Amino acid sequence: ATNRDQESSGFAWWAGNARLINLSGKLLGAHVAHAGLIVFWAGAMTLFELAHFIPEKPMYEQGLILIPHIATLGWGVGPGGEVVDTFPFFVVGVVHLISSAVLGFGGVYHAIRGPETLEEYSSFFGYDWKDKNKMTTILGFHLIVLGIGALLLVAKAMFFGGLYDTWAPGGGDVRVITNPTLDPRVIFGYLLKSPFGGEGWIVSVNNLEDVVGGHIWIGLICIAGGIWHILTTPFGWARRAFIWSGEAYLSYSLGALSMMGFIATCFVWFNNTVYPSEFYGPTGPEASQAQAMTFLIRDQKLGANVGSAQGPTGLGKYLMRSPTGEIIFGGETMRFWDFRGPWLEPLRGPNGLDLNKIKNDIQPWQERRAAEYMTHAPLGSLNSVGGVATEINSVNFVSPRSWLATSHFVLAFFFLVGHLWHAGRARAAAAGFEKGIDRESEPVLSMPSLD
Amino acid sequence: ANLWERFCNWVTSTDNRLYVGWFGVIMIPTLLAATICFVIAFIAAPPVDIDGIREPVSGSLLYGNNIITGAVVPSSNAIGLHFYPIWEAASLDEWLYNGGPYQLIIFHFLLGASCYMGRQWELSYRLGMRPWICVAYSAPLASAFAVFLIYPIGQGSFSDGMPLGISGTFNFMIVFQAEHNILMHPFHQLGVAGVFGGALFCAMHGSLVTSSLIRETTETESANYGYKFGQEEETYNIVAAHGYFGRLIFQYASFNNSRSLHFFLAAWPVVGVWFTALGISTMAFNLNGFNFNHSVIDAKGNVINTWADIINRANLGMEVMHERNAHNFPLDLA
Amino acid sequence: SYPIFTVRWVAVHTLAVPTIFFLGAIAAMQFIQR
Amino acid sequence: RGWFDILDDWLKRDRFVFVGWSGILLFPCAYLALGGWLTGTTFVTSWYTHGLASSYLEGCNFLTVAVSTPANSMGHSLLLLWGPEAQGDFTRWCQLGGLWTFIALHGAFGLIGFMLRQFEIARLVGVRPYNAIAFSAPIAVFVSVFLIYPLGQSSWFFAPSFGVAAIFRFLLFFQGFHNWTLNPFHMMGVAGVLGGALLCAIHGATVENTLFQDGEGASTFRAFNPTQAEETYSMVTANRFWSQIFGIAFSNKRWLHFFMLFVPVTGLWMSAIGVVGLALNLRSYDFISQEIRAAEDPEFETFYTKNLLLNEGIRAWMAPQDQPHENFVFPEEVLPRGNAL
Amino acid sequence: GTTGERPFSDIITSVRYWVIHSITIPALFIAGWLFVSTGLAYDVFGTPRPDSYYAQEQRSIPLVTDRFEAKQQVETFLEQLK
Amino acid sequence: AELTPEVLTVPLNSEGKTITLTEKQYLEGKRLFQYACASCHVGGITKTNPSLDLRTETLALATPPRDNIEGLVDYMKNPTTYDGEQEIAEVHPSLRSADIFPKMRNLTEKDLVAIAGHILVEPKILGDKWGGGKVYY
Ligand code: CLA
Ligand code: CLA
Ligand code: CLA
Ligand code: CLA
Ligand SMILES: CC1=C(/C=C/C(C)=C/C=C/C(C)=C/C=C/C=C(C)/C=C/C=C(C)/C=C/C2=C(C)CCCC2(C)C)C(C)(C)CCC1
Ligand SMILES: CC1=C(/C=C/C(C)=C/C=C/C(C)=C/C=C/C=C(C)/C=C/C=C(C)/C=C/C2=C(C)CCCC2(C)C)C(C)(C)CCC1
Ligand SMILES: CC1=C(/C=C/C(C)=C/C=C/C(C)=C/C=C/C=C(C)/C=C/C=C(C)/C=C/C2=C(C)CCCC2(C)C)C(C)(C)CCC1
Ligand code: OEY
Ligand SMILES: [Cl-]
Ligand SMILES: [Cl-]
Ligand SMILES: [Fe+2]
Repeated sequence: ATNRDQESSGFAWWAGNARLINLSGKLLGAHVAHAGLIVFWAGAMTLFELAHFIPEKPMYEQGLILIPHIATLGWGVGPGGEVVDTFPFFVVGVVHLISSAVLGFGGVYHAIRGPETLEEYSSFFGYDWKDKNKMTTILGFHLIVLGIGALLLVAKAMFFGGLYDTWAPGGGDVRVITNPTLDPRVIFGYLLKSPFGGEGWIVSVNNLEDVVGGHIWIGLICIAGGIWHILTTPFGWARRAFIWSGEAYLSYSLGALSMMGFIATCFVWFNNTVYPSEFYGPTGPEASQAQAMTFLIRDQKLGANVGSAQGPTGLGKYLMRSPTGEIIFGGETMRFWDFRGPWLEPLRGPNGLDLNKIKNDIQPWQERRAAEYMTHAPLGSLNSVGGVATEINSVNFVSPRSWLATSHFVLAFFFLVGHLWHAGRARAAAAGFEKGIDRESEPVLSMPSLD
Repeated sequence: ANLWERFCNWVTSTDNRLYVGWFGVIMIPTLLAATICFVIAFIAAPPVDIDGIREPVSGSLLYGNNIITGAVVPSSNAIGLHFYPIWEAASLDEWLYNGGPYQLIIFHFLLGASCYMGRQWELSYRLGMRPWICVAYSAPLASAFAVFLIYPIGQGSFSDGMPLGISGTFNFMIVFQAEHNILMHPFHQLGVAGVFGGALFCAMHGSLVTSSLIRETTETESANYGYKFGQEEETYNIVAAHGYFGRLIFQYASFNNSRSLHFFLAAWPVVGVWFTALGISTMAFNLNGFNFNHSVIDAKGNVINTWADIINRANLGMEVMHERNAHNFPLDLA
Repeated sequence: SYPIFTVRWVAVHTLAVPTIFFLGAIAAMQFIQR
Repeated sequence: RGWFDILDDWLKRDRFVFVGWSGILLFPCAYLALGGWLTGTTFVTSWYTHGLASSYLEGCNFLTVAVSTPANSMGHSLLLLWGPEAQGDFTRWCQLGGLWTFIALHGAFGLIGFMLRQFEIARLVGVRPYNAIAFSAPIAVFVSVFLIYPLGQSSWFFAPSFGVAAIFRFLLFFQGFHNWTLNPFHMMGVAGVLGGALLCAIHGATVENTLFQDGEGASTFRAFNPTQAEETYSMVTANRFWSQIFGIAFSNKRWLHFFMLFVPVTGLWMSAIGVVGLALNLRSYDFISQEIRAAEDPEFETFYTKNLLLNEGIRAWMAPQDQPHENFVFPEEVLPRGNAL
Repeated sequence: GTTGERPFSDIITSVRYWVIHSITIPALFIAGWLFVSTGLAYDVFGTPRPDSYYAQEQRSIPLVTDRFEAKQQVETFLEQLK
Repeated sequence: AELTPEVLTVPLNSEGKTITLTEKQYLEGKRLFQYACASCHVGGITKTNPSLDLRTETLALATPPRDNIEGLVDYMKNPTTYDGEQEIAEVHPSLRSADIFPKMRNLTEKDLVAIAGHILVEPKILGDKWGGGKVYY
């Protein structure tokens, strides 16, 4: 009975994975087996999506979240996002799923059969949470792996066929990226943009050059930091600043994952570059802009002078000015004038929307895109009735941008809760009062009265 | 010792009548800025063009409101999610017109309340306490983020955030129902269970401990004098309260472990309010409540209305009237 | 040596036996086509 | 030792499910209210009373099933099975809304029985009956909302129907017609409920995080013995924490648990009173000074007036279907609508 | 303590229990299924079948408009259905 | 009420000849109309141009008349404006524009007829609701 019961480990069954905090072998098996489940789900889900995929329908009408990730990397797709060969999706699917068996085999082996603690079987693999040197080394290795992984995306984009570029001339297309952006004024200018409207911090990245460039920086930085922590041990200010325990390390990562979860939420909701609207559906801003475009086009066809049409409020019915003067679509969509999209930028001039391009240069593909995007706005119900909340049943649709943003907000919020939980516990644990107040030396009893 | 250590000891001193602390160093100025701006705006601010359509809504007492109708009005739809500090306006008058005080109040307040959460952790650590009171506060805090930040983000405008006012709140709730059928959303149904159940369990626990208070007073004095602050013994017989409540239902539907009982009291409303906050936060991204409009049809194909279709009729009346001058195009997409 | 028919026995069966009956009714309903 | 004392003995025997004299009232009424609801949501329509489907058998789900109120033309009839409307015909009874009064009245008496059960058990164990007293607030709510409110109106039609979505319709009816959010009696009830929930969470969290270390494990739950005399957490440290965080703190445990009774109980009582007002259409609908001003000054706008536009939209768009017996015919052109929508 | 009944853990694990209820539970389920599938539930409670909500060409609801002629009204609507 | 062959009998052409659909065809045209048309035409309105609906009285007054199966199948092959004056296959899905409107690719002549039957049968069941917009929801 090596832990495995409350009386010896000190934890109840509902907190039983805490019985592993000091069993490095059994703990390794939990992590590898869990990784197996992650790889498994990436495997099963792709195949499920592939089985259910109808290449005639848009990806965003079919409840697909993983195939749009593979399409974005360049595989399986042609001009305009049209699917040309589904075989790469199959490959991606099967190879993960096969991989999950070897991961699961290793996890179940280490969790059940192998040594419960690695420290006696090998000084390299075993560890103590309190070894500040061993810990930074493990961190340093995983850092290197991350930088390598980052550079793999650079490899795909520069040497192995490129990436899907929604901005690419002529409706979008896969494109090899040959001049990534290395100017650190651009790459790190993204980190210093404010997160508010019309700036959007790193969510505003709108071209594959900046994307590929930034992953070159991140990969090199991760590799340098991997080496750094492999060779160094933490300095005194860092030693005095942190809690050095297994659970405190968990709380740190929980915090980080929370932060990343919230950013991803906003990435999928606002960004139409690394989440192409061809695959993911229009953004909220994009759909709302597309509606004003749609009715500009309709009314102009009937002979309306869209630039001088005074609306009910006194503001223009179709066109007004943003607060800094740019010409923008009218109505409630005035909140979305920061939107940028390949179907709309051809009408942009130095002052915003150009009345002469509006009068003359609107192609049928833009009228098509804007009708398509407006009738696929990311609104819909939990049971996938597409539309506003007062719509009748008919359209079976929820935008994958809605699906991805809602789920990752929920996940990011619960991991912040997990951060606070485990951080506070880790501090209390380290100070010696996570199990309660010592009756024989209750601290408050030794303090002066407040009044 | 040196001046910096003297300051650090004062900041973290457990002898201050109010604990300051490092979270308190951020919390105090941001809460004071939010509070002073709110009180002045609620009393005196001139009308605010919330919807960006040159149709100012009067929110303040001096401009003809009372306690129930007055509000700090959300900032203009023309601003969207843009940052609008005082220094971006061309004049205080322009900043007042477009609802600038709303942004200043909510950012200072969200920041200050987040440190309030942290400050609860901090004092719990200086006192030798277990740390999770702050986890409980995260449920009201998350709910506040949902209505002041997350929901404006999803809809693209702080003008769709909740007003700082009594009737403004109701306005926010009614418009939210029309556009998301929040009543039909299970996270809100979880929040109702959370707070109904919280109130019930609050009444239950209060009534049960009071019912089993040990006789310690005469009938002329308040029984509250039967408890002395800091006494070691308990003032009620939990076994007697179990013996009553076990028989009221059955023996095992009743708690006899005080620690399990109180963790249940913490967990129930915290979880429910987490869910309803998650409900607002995900309806920010237009994943709405169940839509059963015309879900029942007969052998010919006639719509057989349910109560869901009646709810939709009321939702439609809110939809077509809200922000009556603000829409030019037939779909209200955000 | 326990009784088998008690007040408790009536309690659980006053609920249980209609519950299972109702379930089969609702189960059968999922196959009603208009 | 007469026959009465012997029946008293058996009713008060210690058994898994205590009966008592109050059981004679409680168990039949609570079972029939329950069963009536389950029966009605499973098998019974609202087609002739409301023009609605309302059971599983018709294809409704758990959110839209209901035992709906009787038709408006029934007035406040008791709708007895042997009464003049159904004349003993059970099928007709279901079709006319008999299950609604069946559930409402048996439930009213089951609630009485449950409160009597709280007095009866309290008296036998020898504790003060504060849990019975707290239960007055649920009773006040049930009677004001399900009995008094329809008695003030034209018929039982306008009482709440027993269903999840049916209750939502009731909520929204109360906004559009009664402006119930504006009512100070509902506001006090809101404060009592949200305050009760606050008190619930803050007290549980405070006890869990000021416990003494009474055992050696990490699950702190095993370090409580219900027979122990000592307090299981520190009132002195809790008090200090809150005095310094919030400025005030409880110091008296008895007052603290009385306050937990008082707050939600008073809240519900206060909302009960406002519903009695609404039975008469004695609403807090308007603010006269603002209507006088708005009528005169077309640039005066507040959130008060914006909400009345919302109320007028609810009434016009929902009345024809919600009140079918009135035969409202509203041509498109009279429907209130803003621009575009 | 125990008020003298047999513990539930005891009963549901006992063989004699599952001998008795391997039959009663599925039989009660079958009977409820039969209740609906024979069309019997419609007739006990008076619930419209998918074909008997409206007459073939009427779009108006058969709403009762009188308190004492009520049952008379519901019968007249049921025969204009034929 | 039930779905009789009387209901499922719709004008085949403008010369008054009728055709009578089956239950399977009607359900087919509803599934296909959902899949291909409902995103703009839910309930017989037209979200991207509310002025034109799918009401039978509206299809009647189109040039050429569209209130019959052949006229509707023709519209789904070569759509025109309301007055016949202009082909709009470039911005309206059709067989003629199945390259830019890919959901039309897999459709066949029997599928178009099913959709047309649905559009023509549906107002005989829903009345005003079909093409009436949210007033009738
Ligand atoms: C998974 C990633 C990861 C993690 C967990 C760590 C963890 C650690 N690092 Mg390492 N590091 C990493 C990646 C990482 N590093 C990489 C990729 C590099 C290459 C650049 C380095 C380079 C590096 C150096 C050079 C040093 C560390 C040090 C440390 C230790 C203390 C760090 C600290 O105080 O926190 C951060 C806490 C602070 C108070 C720092 C200031 C934080 C400010 C407020 C943030 C804002 C500025 C920010 C840096 C950039 C702006 C971005 C903004 C717009 C969001 C800690 C063990 C220190 C150490 O002890 O080395 C042995 C040290 O001196 N790291
Ligand atoms: C991702 C999920 C996950 C993972 C990976 C683990 C992993 C682990 N748990 Mg935790 N646990 C989890 C979820 C998880 N748990 C949850 C949700 C609960 C709440 C109920 C618990 C509660 C819990 C307690 C209370 C305890 C553990 C313990 C353990 C460890 C020893 C397990 C053992 O000896 O079981 C022995 C069980 C068996 C031998 C039965 C066979 C089960 C095998 C392992 C699964 C194989 C199935 C799979 C299909 C394999 C086929 C694939 C193959 C072809 C490769 C192990 C590392 C124990 C521990 O820490 O020990 C110190 C312990 O006491 N866990
Ligand atoms: C990060 C995960 C991880 C870690 C740290 C360990 C660590 C350990 N395992 Mg375990 N194991 C794992 C995953 C892991 N394993 C998986 C996935 C499987 C299933 C195949 C196993 C199956 C397994 C068995 C059956 C045994 C071990 C044993 C051991 C010990 C010695 C391993 C050894 O021979 O190293 C020596 C180093 C080498 C042989 C160098 C080669 C390592 C591989 C081939 C390099 C592959 C790198 C790859 C390209 C990286 C990308 C992977 C993926 C993302 C595509 C050590 C404690 C043994 C043990 O503890 O004895 C009791 C033992 O018997 N493991
Ligand atoms: C706790 C028991 C209980 C209670 C309080 C009720 C109460 C009620 N039921 Mg329910 N009912 C019960 C059990 C109960 N029922 C059971 C077990 C069944 C299953 C058969 C039903 C089935 C049922 C149906 C089917 C219906 C009701 C209905 C009613 C209502 C009207 C009853 C009525 O008019 O009474 C009339 C009868 C009396 C008032 C009894 C009078 C008592 C005596 C005879 C008076 C004379 C005494 C004498 C002079 C002095 C004796 C002194 C002594 C020392 C000897 C009322 C709310 C009706 C309803 O809800 O309609 C909406 C209805 O339709 N009940
Ligand atoms: C420890 C433990 C645990 C855990 C576990 C886990 C976590 C594991 C995992 C596991 C795993 C993770 C596994 C894996 C598996 C896999 C597999 C088994 C695979 C296979 C595959 C295949 C065979 C395929 C096939 C195919 C192909 C190839 C093609 C197409 C078709 C198909 C798909 C058919 C638990 C909690 C329970 C409890 C405690 C202890
Ligand atoms: C890829 C990419 C890119 C780039 C990016 C980058 C380059 C990044 C960077 C980033 C970074 C560079 C980050 C950083 C972060 C930071 C943080 C997150 C920090 C934190 C800190 C902390 C947490 C602290 C804490 C504390 C305090 C405050 C006091 C004392 C104690 C302690 C220490 C605890 C871009 C956008 C262009 C584009 C797309 C792609
Ligand atoms: C009315 C009436 C009556 C009575 C009746 C009764 C008494 C009935 C009963 C009935 C009943 C007594 C029924 C029951 C049923 C139940 C059910 C229907 C249940 C179900 C449930 C469920 C569905 C659940 C499930 C779940 C969920 C959902 C979630 C969580 C988990 C669980 C598993 C819990 C008489 C004869 C006097 C005559 C006159 C009229
Ligand atoms: O409800 Mn309806 O949707 Ca969310 O925006 Mn479009 O109208 Mn307006 O500014 Mn307030 O609010
Ligand atoms: Cl409004
Ligand atoms: Cl608009
Ligand atoms: Fe307590």
